[PDB]
Amino acid sequence: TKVVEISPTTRLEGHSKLTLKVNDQGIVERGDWLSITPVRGIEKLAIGKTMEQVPKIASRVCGICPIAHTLASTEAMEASIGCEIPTDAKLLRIILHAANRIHSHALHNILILPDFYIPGTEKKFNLFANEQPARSVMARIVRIREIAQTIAAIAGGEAIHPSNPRIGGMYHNVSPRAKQKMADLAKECLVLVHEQMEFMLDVIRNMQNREFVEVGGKQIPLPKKLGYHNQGVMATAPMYGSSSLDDNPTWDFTRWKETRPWDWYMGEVTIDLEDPSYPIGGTTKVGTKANPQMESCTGVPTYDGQPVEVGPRARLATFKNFDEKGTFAQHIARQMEYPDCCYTILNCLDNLNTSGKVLADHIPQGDGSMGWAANEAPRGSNIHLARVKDGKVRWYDMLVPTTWNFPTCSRALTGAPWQIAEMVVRAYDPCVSCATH
Amino acid sequence: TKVVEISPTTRLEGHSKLTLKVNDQGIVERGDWLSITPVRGIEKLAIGKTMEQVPKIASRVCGICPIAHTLASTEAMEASIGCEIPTDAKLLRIILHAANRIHSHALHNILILPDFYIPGTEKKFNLFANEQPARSVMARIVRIREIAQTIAAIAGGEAIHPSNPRIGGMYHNVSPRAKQKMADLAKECLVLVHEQMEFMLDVIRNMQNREFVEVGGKQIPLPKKLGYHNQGVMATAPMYGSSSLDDNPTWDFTRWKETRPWDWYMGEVTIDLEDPSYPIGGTTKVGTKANPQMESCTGVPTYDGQPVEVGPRARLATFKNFDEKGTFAQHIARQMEYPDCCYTILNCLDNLNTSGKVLADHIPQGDGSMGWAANEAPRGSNIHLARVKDGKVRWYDMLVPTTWNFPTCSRALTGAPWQIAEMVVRAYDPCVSCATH
Amino acid sequence: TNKIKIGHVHMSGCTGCLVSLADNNLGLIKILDDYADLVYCLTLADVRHIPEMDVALVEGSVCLQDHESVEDIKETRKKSKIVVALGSCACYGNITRFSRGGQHNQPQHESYLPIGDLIDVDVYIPGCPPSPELIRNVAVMAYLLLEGNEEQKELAGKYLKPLMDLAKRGTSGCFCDLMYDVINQGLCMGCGTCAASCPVHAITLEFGKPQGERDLCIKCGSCYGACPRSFFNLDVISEFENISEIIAKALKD
Amino acid sequence: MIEDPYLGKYVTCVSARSTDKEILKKAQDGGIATALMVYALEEGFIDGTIVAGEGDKPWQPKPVVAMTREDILKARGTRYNISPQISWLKEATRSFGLDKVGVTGVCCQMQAVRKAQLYPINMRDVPGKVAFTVGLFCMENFSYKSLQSIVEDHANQSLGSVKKMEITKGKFWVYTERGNVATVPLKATHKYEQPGCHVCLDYVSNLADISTGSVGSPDGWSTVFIRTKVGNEIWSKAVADGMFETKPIEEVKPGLDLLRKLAKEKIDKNQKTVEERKTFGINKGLRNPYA
Ligand SMILES: Cc1cc2nc3c(=O)[nH]c(=O)nc-3n(C[C@H](O)[C@H](O)[C@H](O)COP(=O)(O)OP(=O)(O)OC[C@H]3O[C@@H](n4cnc5c(N)ncnc54)[C@H](O)[C@@H]3O)c2cc1C
Ligand code: NFU
Ligand code: NFU
Ligand code: SF4
Ligand code: SF4
Ligand code: SF4
Ligand code: SF4
Ligand SMILES: [Fe+3]
Ligand SMILES: [Fe+3]
Ligand SMILES: [Xe]
Ligand SMILES: [Xe]
Ligand SMILES: [Xe]
Ligand SMILES: [Xe]
Ligand SMILES: [Xe]
Ligand SMILES: [Xe]
Ligand SMILES: [Xe]
Repeated sequence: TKVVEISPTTRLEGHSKLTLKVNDQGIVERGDWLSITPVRGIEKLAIGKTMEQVPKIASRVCGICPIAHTLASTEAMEASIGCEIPTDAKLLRIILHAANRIHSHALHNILILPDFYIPGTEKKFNLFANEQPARSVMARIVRIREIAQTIAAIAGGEAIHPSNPRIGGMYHNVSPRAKQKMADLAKECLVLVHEQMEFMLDVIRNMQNREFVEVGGKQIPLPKKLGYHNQGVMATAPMYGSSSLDDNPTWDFTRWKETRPWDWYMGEVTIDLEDPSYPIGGTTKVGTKANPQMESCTGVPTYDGQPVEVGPRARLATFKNFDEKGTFAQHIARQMEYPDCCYTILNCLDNLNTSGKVLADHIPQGDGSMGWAANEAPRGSNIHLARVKDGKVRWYDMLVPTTWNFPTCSRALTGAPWQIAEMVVRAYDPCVSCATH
Repeated sequence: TKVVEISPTTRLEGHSKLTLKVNDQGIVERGDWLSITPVRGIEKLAIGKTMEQVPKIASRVCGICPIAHTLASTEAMEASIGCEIPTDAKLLRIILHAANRIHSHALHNILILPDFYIPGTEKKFNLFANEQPARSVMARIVRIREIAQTIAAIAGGEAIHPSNPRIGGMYHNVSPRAKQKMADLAKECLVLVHEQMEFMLDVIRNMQNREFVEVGGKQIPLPKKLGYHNQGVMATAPMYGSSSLDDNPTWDFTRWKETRPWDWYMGEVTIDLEDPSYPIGGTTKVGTKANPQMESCTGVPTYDGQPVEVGPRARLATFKNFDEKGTFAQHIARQMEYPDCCYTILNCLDNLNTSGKVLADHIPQGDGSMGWAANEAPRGSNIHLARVKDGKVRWYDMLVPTTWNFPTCSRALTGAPWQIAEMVVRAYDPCVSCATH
Repeated sequence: TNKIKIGHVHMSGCTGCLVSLADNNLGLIKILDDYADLVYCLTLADVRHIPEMDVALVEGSVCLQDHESVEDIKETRKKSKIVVALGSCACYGNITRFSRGGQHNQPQHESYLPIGDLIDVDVYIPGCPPSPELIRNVAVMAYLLLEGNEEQKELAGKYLKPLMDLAKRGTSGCFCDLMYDVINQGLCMGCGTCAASCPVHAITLEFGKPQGERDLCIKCGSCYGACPRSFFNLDVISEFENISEIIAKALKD
Repeated sequence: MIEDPYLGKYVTCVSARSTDKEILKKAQDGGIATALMVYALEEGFIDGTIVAGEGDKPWQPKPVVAMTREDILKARGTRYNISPQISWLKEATRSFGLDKVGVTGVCCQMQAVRKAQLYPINMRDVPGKVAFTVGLFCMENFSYKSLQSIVEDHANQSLGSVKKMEITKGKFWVYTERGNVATVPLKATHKYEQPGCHVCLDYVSNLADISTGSVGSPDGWSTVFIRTKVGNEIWSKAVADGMFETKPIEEVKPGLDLLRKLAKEKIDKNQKTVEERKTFGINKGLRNPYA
């Protein structure tokens, strides 16, 4: 057993690090992936603020997935106070939600491809570079994200930190022209995401057929069960979500308990293995002390007393019984979600009545009852819980998808060459600002 | 094809035997695991007795899991008569239920470790022996079971055959001091079961990486798909259970049909293979006749016309989509249930009101309607069905977890060296007194 | 000429500032192709440590009780010719003004300051989210300021001047900016621009004059920024057609 | 009138404990803070006093204006997290109609009171109606989530079971009602301290009328400083009236030598922290409330 540490991680959102115990062959025996993002404390600063403000602050948790926190937070206030929003507000929120899933998955394509090979070769994708095919692939991705962000701004008021959601519905319905325009963009987008989906699935299939990859000069063997774990999965919807206002909620708050990293992470250790050649700047100097129990910046939520995986594979396993697991399975599941996003948008536009009401006639002020809302954010189940009384937030809690994935990914690190530990991590599409909030 | 028979089995509860047909290499082709425990006939003696007595008799079905039969039987009477019990009685029953799952899983650690290797060596665990590490492991287990049995006696009146449950709730609530004491014990227990859980998971991981094990002198190869079957799983809750009083019961009695061993077990055969060296006393003498269809002491319950697996893997597959199967998967799933037990206890204590009511104000006497209750006992779904009329049991039926597992484990025996057939069996944590009742 | 060297330093931010930049689409790829190298950005590239930079786009604010974070922002000033506070968290604190600690697993992570409170800042790009157009414009103008003829470095230096004046004005942003420095100053003309730019609909105009929902406002500084009576540099803004043509040229294929 | 540079200005210092046995049943130490306010109430030096009463979560303190002997005793025992004692300082002179307000708290809370007396900023009527301050020694404080993490994860105890907490002799001590004891090394707890305690340069509550604490005296006994004329009139009268067992601090172990040493470490450590704020940045520093 030796101790190697990668810090910081790269090609993910936010600031984390990997603290790995390895055997004499350099395979992980027990690795801890933990956040080291400073804790802004959204849930604690929320207390005493108005129910209108708290969702706009929580949105600023993360700029890749602001839709998820705006919606989960707003609908937790609606659930605590017993507010039923109009049908045309729900339709605009679903359009906003699906558009944002398209842009997030596409962004993640940018972050993972540098680890993938142009199929049948030993050249890795470089997207920066003004060469083919990398450059025409970047162009497709850029137009997908652009369509996605435009639809989001139209139905949501803003692509990053949507302004249109409010307690009781939306500020604005959209004009007949706006609806035509979102339809036109989603028609163009459906063709593109099918192309991109097929492209990415082929690249992943080629990776599943490799025996090694190249990391800073060396060949690194590619294990067959790369990134396997036994934690299972948790998901609340294939697309949108669920709240405590529902006749049959698809999440059970009685099965949840958040603990401290204390119960699941490693205690103090000292780094006795180092590699200055790891691209690009090497690992932690030998002799450095590390304590994942105390350096980890997140809490550990559990379901039936155990950490779980959330995200696109969690969703397909829960709702279609998708039966592959691990790193490449996670990549596959995520790409398969591309078309649903655009079919949803088009179905929703078709039912939207641009003359319809978007604000509930009555907004109650709340009596201190607990409500919750789950949003199936691009990376997994995003659950906000709230007690609102007299229009003020008296209690608030956020169980964010990457928070769920931290201890579960850590366990998935067993059996991997420490040089591709980051590849196991990237399959989760991590957002460390989200996880920490 | 030859016929070897192991009788009795050991390191499980109760009296069963294995009747195995093997190929020319000694691999099972078709094995029957069957009960040969005499049938006490609880379900038939129940008829005409009072609804209060029948759960106290049914508890004496099994002394490892008496909580399961007390609760499933009591709640089948409550469901037949339409009695809703007070919230503080439910909380004490859940505390009792989770404590007993802790003691049962720990007991089962004692029974399975003699087949497991101290990791990286060729020494098998001997727990009896006053040597390390076996002895400090036995000490941890002994204190876990002791905590568990103490919590059970406090919330349940008795650790073996709890006295506190009754039709309509409990005889007693507990004092403020009792509640503090259960909290104190569950804090100590959570640390210990995390330690034990990690310890057992490492031992099982080491077993998954072995190619053979040693059985009475010889090397026995360890198949990769050891204990695989295609029967699927059935579970009603991750922790407690479900009854026909529920708005949405999680068990469907329309999908169940119990048949006789006749449809699934082998007919008459004669033992033409023997091994006097099998530890410790050899197998059945050559020339002995056997008839599993007629010697089996249980009925065969089915779900959608087929036997199913129940227990801790059944639960994790149903509720988290846990996606490993077979002997070592079953061991893993069972250990992963340790922490939920203690988190549940602590959550329940926190909501318990020691001044609250434990007896329903009205206990109806019943009109002959059918009710049922499922308890997720340590080994699987325990379902009692009842018709109570004028305070008397007019019809009674028990579908016990090991009863479900008998035909399913039998099928799992294919592809195993007959010398490790017992290891396939022990992964089910069998209770043959339960299965027979 | 050489491309300038640009880095993306991420403090206590949400990565939405980075996303905004990327939402320049092919304009960003044109910039990266012809005018700038991204020497650092943990989100997009594997460079583990802060290299030297001609321009550093710093997003987020600084948590005073995270040692590594105070070090990163000092290191960034040391390693960079131009420091840009990118977005309202970096310029003004924004939602991290509201942080006060007490959350797992670092209850002591309590205090957050905009970067200009710890290091010297040359340019502000205010907004939450900041507009892609502004980030692009500021990046092109930084390149002209460093690799252009004297006619461009003069243009570029006049364009950037109000964004540099904002960095010297202070580190505080709020709806009350419009009261203190506009209405209270005799300067408000009721155009309504502040209402359009506010990202949380905190501003209405009542009888031609701003009305702020101060318990909705997230303290981003956008409204004073966009107000045409905060800064109005007539030398740049009256040449709008020309400066627009130049900018479009610099990105044409 | 001694003038220690680490123990503040004071007349005398003795080691004391209340003679009221009922008060001593749950006092943290010698019962000085409780006994001084009870006696001040019965004698008429105060008509009410702010105390750290029981709150809404276990071991969360809640400030309250106490006006009976019974309400005062409810505040016995040390709570190791923040209790914003001064939030009721002005309200005590309004709706409660008090003429002679008592205040209890740690050192920073005594400073707030003295600042309000000399620079009342929207604190009308407070300067002349503060009548008696009793200050506790305080090395550092914690937030509730910190105290939760220490007690439940590090000590592994249930908060609903804890009868007493004590920092002493390098360890965080938890005592349960059923009789167990658990400890935490103070090195583990250092990440959990409230950051604002790191610039505090006051250990034995220099600005109080009377000061009281644990260090320097045996278990069950308090180290007490009498400082102001108010502190002196009340303490004299109370010893005369039999409210207290005393013992000169010099003839008690560990006594005033240990106390001065821990005070000295606090100021020097925190003074360094105050100094570094000045150069925390590059060409920029952080504010210093003391400049
Ligand atoms: C964070 C904190 C840190 C301390 N650190 C030290 C130390 O390092 N060395 C030392 O010798 N003593 C320290 N003390 C004081 C010591 O623990 C005893 O509380 C003190 O001696 C009073 O004991 P007593 O028997 O006279 O009071 P009691 O009769 O038990 O009365 C308790 C008094 O404490 C007040 N009080 C209790 N908790 C709080 C709180 N969070 N905030 C404000 N007021 C409170 C109450 O108003 C009450 O008057 C500390 C106290 C606190 C709250
Ligand atoms: N998807 C996503 Fe966020 Ni940047 C995470 N984790 C959250 O809800
Ligand atoms: N678990 C268990 Fe028992 Ni001894 C069985 N099978 C029953 O309900
Ligand atoms: S300014 Fe807004 S978009 Fe930029 S890091 Fe701060 S919260 Fe995100
Ligand atoms: S943008 Fe400026 S001048 Fe125009 S209405 Fe708002 S504060 Fe007044
Ligand atoms: S009012 Fe709106 S635009 Fe102005 S500082 Fe507040 S949040 Fe920003
Ligand atoms: S250490 Fe100083 S500032 Fe912190 S609580 Fe104690 S008296 Fe107050
Ligand atoms: Fe959270
Ligand atoms: Fe039966
Ligand atoms: Xe990005
Ligand atoms: Xe990008
Ligand atoms: Xe750039
Ligand atoms: Xe960039
Ligand atoms: Xe500049
Ligand atoms: Xe850019
Ligand atoms: Xe610039």
